[PDB]
Amino acid sequence: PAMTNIVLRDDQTSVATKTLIPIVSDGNMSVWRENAANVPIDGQIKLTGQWERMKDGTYRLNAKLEVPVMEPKVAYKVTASLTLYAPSRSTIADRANAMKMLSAVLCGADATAGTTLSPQSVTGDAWKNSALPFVFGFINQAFPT
Amino acid sequence: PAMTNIVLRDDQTSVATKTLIPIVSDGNMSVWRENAANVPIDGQIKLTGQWERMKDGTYRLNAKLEVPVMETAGVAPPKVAYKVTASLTLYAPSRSTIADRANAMKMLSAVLCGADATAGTTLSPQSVTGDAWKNSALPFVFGFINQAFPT
Repeated sequence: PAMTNIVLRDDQTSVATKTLIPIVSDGNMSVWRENAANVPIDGQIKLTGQWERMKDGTYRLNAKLEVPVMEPKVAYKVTASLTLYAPSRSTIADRANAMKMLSAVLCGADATAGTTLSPQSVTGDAWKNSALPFVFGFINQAFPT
Repeated sequence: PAMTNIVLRDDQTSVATKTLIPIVSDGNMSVWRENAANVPIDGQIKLTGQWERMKDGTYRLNAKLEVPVMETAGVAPPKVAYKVTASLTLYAPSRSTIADRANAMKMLSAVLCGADATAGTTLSPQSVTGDAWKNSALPFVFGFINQAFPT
C-alpha cells in the first residue's frame, strides 16, 4: 500500500495531535516526519519502518519513533523501537499473535483479562499517571520486581 | 511494585487467553512465563523486562515477548521448532523526562495499534474480535504481519 499520513496523540495535559507526513521510501525503508511550523527538520518527530529478509530466511522488521528535543542544535532525543524477528518457518498467525500480545503488554495488560489503556487516549496525562505494569515500567525506568 | 500475572489475548478466530506467571527478577531483569500443558519449559510464551544504564548515561529499557512453536510429532512435549520474538527498546538519555518517555511510549504504541491518516484510529490489542489483527488493513498492523511496510 502507499504511505499515508500517520496521526498520533501525545500525553500532555491538553493532548496534542501530531501529523506525520510521508517523506521518502526506497522499498525496504520508509520515513514519515512531522511538519510542525518553526521547527527544523532535525527537530521533528520521525517514524521509520524498515525490513529485511536476512540470509537465513528470517525476516527482521523494525518500527522506530524518534522524538528530538531542541536546545538551534538538538539537545537529545528519545527513541522507541519495535523489532519483530520472524524465522522463515513462521506464519501469519504467529506474527499476528505476537504483535497483538506485545502491544497489549505496552498498553498495560495486567493480572485481569482485557486490561488496556488506549494509546489514542484523549485524557491528558493518562499514560504518565498510569500504574499499569509496563506503562509505569517504561515511563519510570524500572519494571516490576 | 511486585510482579503480577500478565494476561494477554491472541488473534485466533475464538480469541484465547494466555496467563504469564512471574518467574524471577534480579533487579536488572524480570521474567514472566506461561505454564501451558504438554509444552517444554523453553517452549512456553515468555516475557522479559530489563534495563541497563549505558556508559553515556542513557537508559536502555527493553520488553521482549518470545512465542515458541513446537515440532509436530508423527504425551511427552515435543522439541521447539522456532520462536517469533517481538521486542520494544526505549532509549532515554539522561536529560529526558517522565513526559518525554510517556509521549514516546504512547505514540509508538499507537503506531503499533494501527494509527493512520485519521485522528484517533486504534485497534485494541485486547480485542475479543477473532482474527481482527490479521484481517486489518491499518498501516503498521498489516505491515508487521505481512512483512513489509507502506511505500
